[PDB]
Amino acid sequence: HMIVLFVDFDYFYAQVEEVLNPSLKGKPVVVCVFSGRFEDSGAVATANYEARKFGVKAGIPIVEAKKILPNAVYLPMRKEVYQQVSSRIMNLLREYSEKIEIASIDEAYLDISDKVRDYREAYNLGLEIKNKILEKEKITVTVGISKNKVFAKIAADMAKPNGIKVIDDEEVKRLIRELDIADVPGIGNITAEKLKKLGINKLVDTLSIEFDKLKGMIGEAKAKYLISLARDEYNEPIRTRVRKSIGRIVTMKRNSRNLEEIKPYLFRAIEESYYKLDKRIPKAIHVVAVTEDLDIVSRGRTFPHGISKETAYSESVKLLQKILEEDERKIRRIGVRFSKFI
DNA sequence: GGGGGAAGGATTCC
DNA sequence: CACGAATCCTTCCCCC
Ligand SMILES: Nc1nc2c(ncn2[C@H]2C[C@H](O)[C@@H](COP(=O)(O)OP(=O)(O)OP(=O)(O)O)O2)c(=O)[nH]1
Ligand SMILES: [Ca+2]
Ligand SMILES: [Ca+2]
Ligand SMILES: [Ca+2]
Ligand SMILES: [Ca+2]
Repeated sequence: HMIVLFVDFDYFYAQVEEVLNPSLKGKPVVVCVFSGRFEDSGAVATANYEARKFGVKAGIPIVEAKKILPNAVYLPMRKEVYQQVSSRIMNLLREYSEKIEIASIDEAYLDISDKVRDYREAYNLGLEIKNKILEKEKITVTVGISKNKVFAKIAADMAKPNGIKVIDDEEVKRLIRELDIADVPGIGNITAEKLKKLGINKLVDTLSIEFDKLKGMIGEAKAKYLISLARDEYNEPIRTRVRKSIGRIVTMKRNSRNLEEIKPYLFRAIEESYYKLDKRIPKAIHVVAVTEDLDIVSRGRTFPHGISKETAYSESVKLLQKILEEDERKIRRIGVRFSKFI
């Protein structure tokens, strides 16, 4: 069958910051996203393991991080930089297999089925790849290897950080019955709970439930997905993913429902969005708002043609107005998203 | 009954 | 509650 090798870069953003300023190694490093509402308002994008040991991780408020680690190194997120480093590493991987799926800024899958035979050679190829990336970009990564993408990923999670692991056909059979359903990619907290209310704590448990009831609880796609995995039949092909949308969203100094007060933020979002679009022309635009109670509302429109900067501006305000008149809540974050590229 | 789209929301965290 | 992008779901709507 198919042999998949998954690469996931270790504590990536923070590690890139270490590569660019080596003295940082050994010290707790936290990459922050400062919202500008107040001094250290915002959240953590990621932290290195020195910092994670004490509970400082992605998603917690920067303020909470500083209470725990007042003397750690706090850096503003520099996405562009991390993206360029990522691209280079992806190019190196692209040399080990043409069948590659760049799943995100820091992970990719390679179909090495006709590149090696048996897991042994696969394992050796993983070490070659780890060594090559460490040598070329001084970045440590974790390799996951199995028969399909979901398990290759799971193997990497199990080997984090700077590890490599193979989950052979026998171990998969074991995991299908031993693994906590919540540790399965695609199963967030909302799905974990529904599956719990169904008596489904492991993958195998999805086989002892009437499909119709499963489908009714979590949806058909997710249901067929889990059953497929449980039947040891999951086998999605590794394929090139293409960017389908580009957008920007900013946090406003203060929460507001005032149009003239919100426009500047919206227009700044549009400007960045367009620059990032580069030479892409979208036919669809969506105005996205995050309300005072962290809920997310959006309004959009598809055009029978490409959207120009002027159009985007004009339309953005109409969609923003539609949002204000339709949701009595104050707006905290405002932005845009362009999709359906020509 | 059913295709095809579009819109807005749900969920994931890749 | 203290920060970008993909996929899937429900609800409409138009119409063969
Ligand atoms: N802004 C923001 N960025 C995130 C968040 N989560 C992840 N990222 C970014 C920065 C992370 O370094 C990068 C890769 O995510 P990972 O889940 O693989 O974590 P990282 O690679 O940081 O740690 P790891 O060694 O894989 O456990 O994506 C988040 O919650 N907010
Ligand atoms: Ca990673
Ligand atoms: Ca990752
Ligand atoms: Ca989970
Ligand atoms: Ca994550």
